[PDB]
Amino acid sequence: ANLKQLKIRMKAIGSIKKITKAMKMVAASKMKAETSRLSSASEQASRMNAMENASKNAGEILSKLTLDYNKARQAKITMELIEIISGASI
Amino acid sequence: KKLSTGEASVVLAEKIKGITQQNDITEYGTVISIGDGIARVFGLTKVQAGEMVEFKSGIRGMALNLETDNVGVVVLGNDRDIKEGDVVKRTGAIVDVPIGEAMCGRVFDALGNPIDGLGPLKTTQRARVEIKAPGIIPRQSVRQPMQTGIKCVDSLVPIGRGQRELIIGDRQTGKTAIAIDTILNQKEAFNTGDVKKQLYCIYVAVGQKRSTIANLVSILKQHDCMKFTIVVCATASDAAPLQFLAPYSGCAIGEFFRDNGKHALIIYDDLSKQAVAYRQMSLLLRRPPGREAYPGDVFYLHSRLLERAAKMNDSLGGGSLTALPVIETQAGDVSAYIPTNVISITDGQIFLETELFYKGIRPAINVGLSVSRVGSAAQIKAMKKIAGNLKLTLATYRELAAFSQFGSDLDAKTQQQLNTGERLVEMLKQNQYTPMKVEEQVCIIFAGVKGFLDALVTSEVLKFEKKFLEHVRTNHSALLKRIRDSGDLSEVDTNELNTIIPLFIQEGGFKLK
Amino acid sequence: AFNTGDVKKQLYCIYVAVGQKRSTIANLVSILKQHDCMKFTIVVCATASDAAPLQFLAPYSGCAIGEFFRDNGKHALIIYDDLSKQAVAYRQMSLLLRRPPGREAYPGD
Amino acid sequence: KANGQVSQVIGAVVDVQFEGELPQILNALEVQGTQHRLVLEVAQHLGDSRVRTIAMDSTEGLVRGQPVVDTGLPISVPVGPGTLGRIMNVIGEPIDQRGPIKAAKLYPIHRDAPSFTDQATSAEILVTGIKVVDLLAPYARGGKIGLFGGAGVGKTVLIQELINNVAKHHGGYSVFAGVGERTREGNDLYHEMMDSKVISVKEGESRCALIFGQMNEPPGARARVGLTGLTVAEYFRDEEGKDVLLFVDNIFRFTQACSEVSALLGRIPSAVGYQPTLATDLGALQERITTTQKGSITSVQAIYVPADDLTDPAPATTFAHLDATTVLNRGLTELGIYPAVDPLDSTSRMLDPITIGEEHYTVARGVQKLLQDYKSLQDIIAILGVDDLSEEDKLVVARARKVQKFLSQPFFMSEVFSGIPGRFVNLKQNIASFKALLEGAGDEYPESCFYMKGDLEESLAAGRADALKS
Amino acid sequence: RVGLTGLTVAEYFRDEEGKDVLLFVDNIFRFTQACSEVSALLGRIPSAVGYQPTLATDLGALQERITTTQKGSITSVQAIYVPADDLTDPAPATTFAHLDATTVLNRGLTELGIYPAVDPLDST
Amino acid sequence: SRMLDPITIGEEHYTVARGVQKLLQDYKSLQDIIAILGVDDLSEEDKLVVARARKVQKFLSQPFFMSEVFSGIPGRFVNLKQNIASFKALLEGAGDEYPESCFYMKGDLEESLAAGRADALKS
Amino acid sequence: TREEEWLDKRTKSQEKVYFDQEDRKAMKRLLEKLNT
Ligand SMILES: Nc1ncnc2c1ncn2[C@@H]1O[C@H](COP(=O)(O)OP(=O)(O)OP(=O)(O)O)[C@@H](O)[C@H]1O
Ligand SMILES: Nc1ncnc2c1ncn2[C@@H]1O[C@H](COP(=O)(O)OP(=O)(O)O)[C@@H](O)[C@H]1O
Ligand SMILES: [Mg+2]
Ligand SMILES: [Mg+2]
Repeated sequence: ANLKQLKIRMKAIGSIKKITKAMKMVAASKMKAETSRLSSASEQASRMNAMENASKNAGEILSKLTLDYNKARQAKITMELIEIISGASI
Repeated sequence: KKLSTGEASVVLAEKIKGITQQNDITEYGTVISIGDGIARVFGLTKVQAGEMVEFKSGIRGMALNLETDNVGVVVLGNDRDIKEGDVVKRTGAIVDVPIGEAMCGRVFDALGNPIDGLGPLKTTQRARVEIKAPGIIPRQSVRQPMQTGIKCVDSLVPIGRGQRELIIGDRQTGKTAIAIDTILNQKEAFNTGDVKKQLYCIYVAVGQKRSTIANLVSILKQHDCMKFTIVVCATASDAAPLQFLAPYSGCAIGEFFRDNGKHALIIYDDLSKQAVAYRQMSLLLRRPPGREAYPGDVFYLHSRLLERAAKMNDSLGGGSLTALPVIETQAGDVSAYIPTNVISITDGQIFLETELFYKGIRPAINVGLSVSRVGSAAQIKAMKKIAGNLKLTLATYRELAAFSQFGSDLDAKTQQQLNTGERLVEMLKQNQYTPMKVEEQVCIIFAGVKGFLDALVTSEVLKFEKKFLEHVRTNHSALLKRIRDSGDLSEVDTNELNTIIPLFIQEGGFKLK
Repeated sequence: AFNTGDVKKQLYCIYVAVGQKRSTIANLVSILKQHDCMKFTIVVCATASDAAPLQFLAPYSGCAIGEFFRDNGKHALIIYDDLSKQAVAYRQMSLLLRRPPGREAYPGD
Repeated sequence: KANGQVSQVIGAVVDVQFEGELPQILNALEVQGTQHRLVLEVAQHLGDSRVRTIAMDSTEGLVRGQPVVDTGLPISVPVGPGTLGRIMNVIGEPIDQRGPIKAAKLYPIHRDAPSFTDQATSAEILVTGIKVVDLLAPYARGGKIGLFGGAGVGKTVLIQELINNVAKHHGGYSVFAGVGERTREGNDLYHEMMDSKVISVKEGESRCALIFGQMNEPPGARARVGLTGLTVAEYFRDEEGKDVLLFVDNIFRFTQACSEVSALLGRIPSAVGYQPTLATDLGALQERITTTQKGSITSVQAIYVPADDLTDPAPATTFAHLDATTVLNRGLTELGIYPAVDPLDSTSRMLDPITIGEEHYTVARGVQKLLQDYKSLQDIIAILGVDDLSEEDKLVVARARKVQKFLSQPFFMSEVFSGIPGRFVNLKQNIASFKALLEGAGDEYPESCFYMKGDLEESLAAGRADALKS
Repeated sequence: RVGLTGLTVAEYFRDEEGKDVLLFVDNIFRFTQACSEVSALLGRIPSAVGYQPTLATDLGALQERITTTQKGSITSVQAIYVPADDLTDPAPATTFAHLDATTVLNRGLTELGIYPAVDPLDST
Repeated sequence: SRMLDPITIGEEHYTVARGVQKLLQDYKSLQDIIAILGVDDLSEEDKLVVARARKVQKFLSQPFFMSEVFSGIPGRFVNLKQNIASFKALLEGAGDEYPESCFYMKGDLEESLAAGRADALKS
Repeated sequence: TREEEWLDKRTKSQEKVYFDQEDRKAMKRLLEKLNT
């Protein structure tokens, strides 16, 4: 399915997953500080949990898209090879 | 059926006439068809596979397909000269190329003809281009380093003599640059006279324009690194068979040194292009095409070549032939056909990234993917120790780089690791045509792993490198001499180094923080 | 423009239908007649039932009709319906002629 | 006297049967009885005194048994000043309608490339007036130049500007061979050169030759017209040590035409439908386009990248032959920046501190790092915003946007599109302008003033003027 | 055919000597790759992703001669290389069809100082 | 469908169909991000669109007579007028307050409202 | 299914807002400075 587009979409999700993972790290640090200081901490806790869930969901989608990219890659090799063989037969 | 190319009207007419005259069919041939640089020849029996043949005009050809009724030949030149009906005589000898010392410092064609114009080539004997690689017994363990001069390579991706290391990367990432940098470092031994270290270099150009080759030769003559290197050229204008033979011709020239106990290094540039030339010859011969239209034995083509780079045992002489094949990946994807083959053949690969090249990381070496099978066994005793710690730190830093943009928000002891990794990467950078001796590498890598660089500002790392080397080279010359002779970083030298480096950082004008 | 006597803006419209169901072209002609825009339009039809060579020549036939107006100081607008369908017909006509196929089985040219 | 005769006609490929003394390969055969001069280029000897050839014109109207004459030499075209200011065909026919072409002699379009010993390479900066090119990918007088672009990114407009900026005020002659491109563009260029007085009807003037093998021409013509233009330049170079400017409009069409007939010629298709001889066919042409001891040739060739896939075999193989490379990016067009020269992908063999000033090299590398760092930040900017970034990162983003907009330059040939007059930027001013931007000279002014401006001083004045206006 | 040669050496010990044999095979992917190359050379039309049509059969021959009998057994430990990290590739897929167990060596275990590299969870 | 035009079918029928398609397309343009991260950071209008699109997508489904053995629920035949009215009221926000489950496998909007009202009544 | 376009639009929009405000400030500050 136009492996070029799939790879672009795969690259985007990886950046999203990476940025979301980093924010979870930052949220843990900031949540620690507030609990030490102790609603603000609640905001940070929800953010940390939400980023974990988002990075998890992004990872699942990235794995699923990787399967499709490998599937598309095999088909492309097969299709090009068939063209070459059909031309060589005659 | 359809027809047979051997059933030509002229040949058939003779049979119908009944006159049994073949004008010495054996050792003589008559061209039946010519196209795209491939000539089919009726007759010419008793011709060995892979043998050279002479056409009426004078151009040679290689008998690659010995069929029942004809011979498919690839012409080694322009196809316009010879036409149908021409006579073909077998030379009687497989393709061979001259070898010797008198070749170092000369540019040659794929067949050994000097094109530089400096004069006639005077050599003793010639060697066959195609022969079998050494067995398992003649070989010996790779225990001797091949100093490229590149800090990143010599430290993290060591190359031992008799090893097959693949320089793989996208276009315009600095692959040919690494090859030339290696050649320059090997010049100190010839100038000094350390026969044990002398490494003759061989550069094979495949599918490259003659302009860049002339520039390449000028650089070698400029740096004087010529007179111990051999350049074999199969340019884009040269026929495909020549681009296919050049690597084997160069490998034979290197086997000369290997057999005699000398050490030689051979670099194949645009090795992937050689496969393209072979594919052309195969498709025009109507051989069954495989993936990406490459023949089935493309892999074989490369194996029998690269496997000829070996470290011969002390009985045969102890010689060696180190290979550095180059590969150009289109979209940085090594899952292609030719990359996978050459990766499976070679020991390790130096993977070059273009994004790193943009970010200012030159050489753009991705240490994550780059790997050497030989490993520490090649490095000198001094490097192995510090190099291990260096590899670990870079691995942790690449893992952490995902949070680089979030620096102050993250806690301490992690942002510190990020800062340390930056100093190292800056230290690993290097200029073009600036190879470093192994002793100087040890001092710099030592300053980096110990952590002294964390004081300086990243922008000043390279200034410290050049400036600190000048001081050590000037004052502490016995220290470097020991590292060079002994080959190991003794405890006393370690303490001496550990004391002067921070002292130099303070008295140095460069700022710190 | 045609209704009003301004010749410098009259534009004869040519519609070439390649590989389309005749029902679709009939509805289109009825629409044109409804708006009275058919008096200056030419419709060339090479439908799916028509042989592949017809679908291959229809665009070229229409273009020649347009060259008439072009060479005679007039202005013509030719609308080639899907040219992908013309390529399919050419591919079919060429493959059946035993000509070596290219990528996606289309002829080299 | 015609010895041969047509035996098989399929598409543009023609087989001929000869009675005796077959012609060497690449020779030109003339078919007799055609309303228009039809030439056939010998490509293969099939045996039985048969040759397979490619037609330069349409084969419609041919008939089996039609006599064919052997010229005994490859396609020869007129060379010399007689071609100056005149449009010529692939076989040398004048299509300008101004009469026959006067030539001292006829040279064949097929010849062996120059030797290695007579390569005579030399590096000398070529001021094109385009700041992005002059800065990031300098051009070398006497070296090949490539413009890689997809469909509608502006490589045709760029060729016109180079002509306007370089062709004029150039001591030597210039050649323009347009292969495969559209005919409408050809008419525009001819009229533009006439208006610009680069070519004229008055003899002894018009220092430029034109060759056109446009789309309408069948395969084989688009595959050999490039060689025709190159042959004219080789005469101007060898016979007179005069600097020559060779402008090749898309060369990708050259390999495309070859592949269109490769199948009918009998070759097996390659990976992406191209002929097996792509590299060698292309290299035979590139090696001839080079500077030598006698003279120098500065070749500017446009490579069309189908679907914006730089991994296609044709442009991928061409990359190796080029000294300077200019990659046009489509994303910039969406942003409005013109020219859409990818600053990072574009490379030049001349981008060396020894060849060019160290300051020039330093300035270029700084720009590349700045733009690359900005591209890396875009991802997190999407999620967090510019506000949450640090001052350092904010300054990087601000300065990079200004630099990227400042890279845009309005050319004369582009006025009709934009409506702003073209501008020419010298090398010194260009380097200083970008050097100042790096130091923060313009971090005060709005980024809008650094758009379609020539020099930094012009941009700063416009910013100050807009303030007094409001 | 080198793989079959080693297999034959082991079959002697199994049948005549009657003892258990252990057949190590350098990554079977190269065996599969070599078979693909001979098929192409022979002119056979390639299969899905460039492999030979006889992938299953060429691979099944070797894998079936490896079994337990009344006299002895041949236990095979073979290396697996996954091209492009695609488990769904024909070669590793047709191979996994035969594997009874998998031993996965992990680099992290080496770093920790444990030097059986096998992973308990990934191994099955 | 070629039949979908304001002249052949009523202008009301066409507007309702285009509104449904626009609603569904807008929701479809947001499914990727909603999958990666929830709808909380999503705007208020976009969240209303998401809720309404789920309702409409569920309401599109209907039980068939021939499929009665599979599901076990009686099939429904929906007249054209009832269909248009149901979707018009749904776009206007009639059943937005109720849960989306009441629209699953329902014949007409009134059936879904009665089930939704009973669910509101039970609690 | 296009997440890359979403990020690109997000990036462009936020940059434009922030730097449009900066352009306002820069015109005002330089105008104040040019008048004297
Ligand atoms: N260590 C380096 N530091 C700075 N610039 C470098 C360095 N190495 C290479 N460059 C530059 O990167 C470019 C590539 O050089 P080089 O030809 O050696 O690589 P390449 O990949 O083989 O190119 P090609 O694809 O044409 O063969 C050149 O412009 C070179 O000047
Ligand atoms: N400097 C420019 N400024 C504004 N618009 C441009 C500029 N260059 C090109 N355009 C547009 O790009 C298009 C031309 O692209 P072109 O150079 O012809 O590429 P190609 O030769 O592949 O067709 C035109 O629509 C033209 O209006
Ligand atoms: Mg190179
Ligand atoms: Mg163009």
